[PDB]
Amino acid sequence: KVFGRCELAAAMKRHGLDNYRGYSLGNWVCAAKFESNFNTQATNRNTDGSTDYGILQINSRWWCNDGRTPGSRNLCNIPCSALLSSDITASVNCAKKIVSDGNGMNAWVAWRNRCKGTDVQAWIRGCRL
Ligand SMILES: [Cl-]
Ligand code: NA
Repeated sequence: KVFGRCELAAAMKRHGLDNYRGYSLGNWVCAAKFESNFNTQATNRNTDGSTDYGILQINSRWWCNDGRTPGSRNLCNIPCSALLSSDITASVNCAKKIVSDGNGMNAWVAWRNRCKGTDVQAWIRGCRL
């Protein structure tokens, strides 16, 4: 599913991400934009052999099981394919664990390089939330 910007903002708000660990909604929308282009089916292979899955590009090195990432963890206790659903519940719940790990949203390289320090409120401008 390719979400609209405001549609995804509404879903992320409903699932409790607005100001989760102090990150406003705009941070999450900005992150999804530059990770996945708001596409739940997005997958990308990392150099280390792991893969990133879904709207927030969650990595099989640590968070999910995709059956092909040796010596990795599954800290969200889910198959990576759950992260490609039209329903973002699994992505959001796993994201909450990630952002709680100690590094906050720096875990998402696209967030650190493209969203951090910017006017992220722009990502939810116009949206009925
Ligand atoms: Cl933090
Ligand atoms: Na894994």
